[PDB]
Amino acid sequence: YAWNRKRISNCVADYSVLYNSTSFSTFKCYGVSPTKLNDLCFTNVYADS
Amino acid sequence: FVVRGDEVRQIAPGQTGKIADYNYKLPDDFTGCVIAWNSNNLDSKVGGN
Ligand SMILES: *[C@@H]1O[C@H](CO)[C@@H](O)[C@H](O)[C@H]1NC(C)=O
Ligand SMILES: *[C@@H]1O[C@H](CO)[C@@H](O)[C@H](O)[C@H]1NC(C)=O
Repeated sequence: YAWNRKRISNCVADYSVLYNSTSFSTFKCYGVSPTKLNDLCFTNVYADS
Repeated sequence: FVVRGDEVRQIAPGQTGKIADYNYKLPDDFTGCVIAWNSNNLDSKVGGN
């Protein structure tokens, strides 16, 4: 109900670092394919955790 | 092969993750089928297989 939201700021978004941290049961992606997530730059990103 | 449960969703044409990037990598024109079933009764030892 009171979900958080944060800026990500300057970053390299490599999910490979998270691989031996936990296995994501749900990783559905919309408008962007997961395979292309490593070939992209994002002007704005929000977490919504 | 045998995988972790939370990773069965990674056995699909377009997927990213340790299985879909370093291990198996189903093609984009697979034209087959993926059967997967829980085998915690078979591939699990009381001390961990
Ligand atoms: C991260 O890598 C280390 C080194 O092998 C491993 O022991 C650890 O279990 C890995 N993390 C997870 C969550 O498996
Ligand atoms: C997450 O935080 C805990 C506690 O600080 C730490 O033990 C663990 O290694 C951290 N995991 C990762 C992937 O950074």
